[PDB]
Amino acid sequence: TFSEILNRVQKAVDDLNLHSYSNLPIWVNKLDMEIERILGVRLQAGLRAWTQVLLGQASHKPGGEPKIKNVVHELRITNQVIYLNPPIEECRYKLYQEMFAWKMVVLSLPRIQSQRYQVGVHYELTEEEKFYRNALTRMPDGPVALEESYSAVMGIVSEVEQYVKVWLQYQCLWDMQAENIYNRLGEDLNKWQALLVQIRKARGTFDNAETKKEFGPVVIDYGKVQS
Amino acid sequence: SSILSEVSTRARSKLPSGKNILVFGEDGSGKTTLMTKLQGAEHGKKGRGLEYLYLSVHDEDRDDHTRCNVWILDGDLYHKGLLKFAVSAESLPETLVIFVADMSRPWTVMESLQKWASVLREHIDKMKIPPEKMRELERKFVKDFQDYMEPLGDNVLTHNLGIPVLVVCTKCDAVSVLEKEHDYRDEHLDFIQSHLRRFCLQYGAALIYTSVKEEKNLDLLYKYIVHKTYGFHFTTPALVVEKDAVFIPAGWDNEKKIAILHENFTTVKPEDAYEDFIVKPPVRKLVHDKELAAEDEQVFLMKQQSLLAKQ
Repeated sequence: TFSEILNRVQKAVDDLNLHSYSNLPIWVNKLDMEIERILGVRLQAGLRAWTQVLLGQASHKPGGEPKIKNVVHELRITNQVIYLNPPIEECRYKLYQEMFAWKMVVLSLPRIQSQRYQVGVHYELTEEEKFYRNALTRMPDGPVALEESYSAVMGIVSEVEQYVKVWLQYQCLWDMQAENIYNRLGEDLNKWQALLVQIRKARGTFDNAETKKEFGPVVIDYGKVQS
Repeated sequence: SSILSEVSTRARSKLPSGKNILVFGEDGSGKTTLMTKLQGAEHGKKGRGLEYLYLSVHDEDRDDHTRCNVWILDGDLYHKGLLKFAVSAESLPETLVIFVADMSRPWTVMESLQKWASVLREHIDKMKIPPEKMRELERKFVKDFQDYMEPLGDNVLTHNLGIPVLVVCTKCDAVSVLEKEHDYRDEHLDFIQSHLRRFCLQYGAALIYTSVKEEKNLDLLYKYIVHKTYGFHFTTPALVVEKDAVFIPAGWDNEKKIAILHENFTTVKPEDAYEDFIVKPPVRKLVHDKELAAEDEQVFLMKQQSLLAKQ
């Protein structure tokens, strides 16, 4: 839709150029700056909506309709070690691309330009002008939106890695000498009387009908390890 | 509770991870191209602001798989606050930072480089690292610098942030073209190499030329990067012999090894300002045509009032 609106505007501008009116390029430039501010505000709204959708608290709503593909991860048990089929770093990388996606859809727009007949700039159109890559600096709210966006990801990944961390702690069940525990807690309250209690609580994140823990667009699936 | 002790103490063999390798460079310096080609893909996608590349390091000698975090930063200063996402004091002790001086534009190197010198510096203090840890990291890096074997001085590490630092300069092949197209003197190459060596010395940095087009030192880049962030075995000597591609290990550089480079150029003394020696690239795009404003009715009418009155 942005593409069709802009190219229609470009056709109308070319039609203006068909006739002879003075100071056309400067008028085109002022129009471009106005477009820049308007689209920057729209970009800020869209980024805000993207942050809301990612963070989970979320016909021409300014933000739009963000949609992030579910990033699937698996706890692989092969080689008697808890693997991440996509490594935890993936859980961030993919999100970034998604976030990147939600920008190009509004950032890769062709810039309205008078060069259609103003061939006086006989030079290959530079990328940072031909594609209108200045929107982020036209933030109505300042860079705060970006500060928010990454923050969400920074949260979403970080703590969910913590979740993964909890799962990884179970590694000991295959490589751990019970003699160590016995010596450490020989003759406790009676024998352990404490860790035999916290183990029951440790049965959390586990022994539940849930098979894959969803969290926003990141789903960590403990399917292979469940049994 | 008791578990998180008992289970945790049962630790097995492993390899250190969670390293945040950082990249700052002047925008459009092909930094993404370098980082991707180093990672293995020819080139990912660009964008704005921070980007993430999980660099996959495999040690065949121990046969293990680990991932470091290439955190490539956009060059626009307005995107500097998001650098607070890049480095945290939890991540700081193990962060390795590099610059990408696109040698196809020497005119902007030191400026851009010095821009680094400001930005990171501010960010490393705006986070209020306690002086004890900053000092201990600083001295640890100093000792690591001093014990090079394939030093001391007045300006050695005279201003450094105590974390390993490189200066990788890409598009090395371009030096050929700008040599012929710009009549760029070889003495200019020696001068910029000397000035960069001085900078990397005062920051205790290891400089490496590279050219993705010539896939030159890319293996060497990977080798050094792993050797620094992890501590793998290193064996490549101080490749400084030819000016086409030079590798300076962090510690190899000596002020006398810079004096010898001083000797071979005798056109203009190195002490002069950087931009003075190098030739500025003139702007090509023409200024847009001046506004053809039309005299409005009011002052035109008073002028005509004068014209009639004179009659």
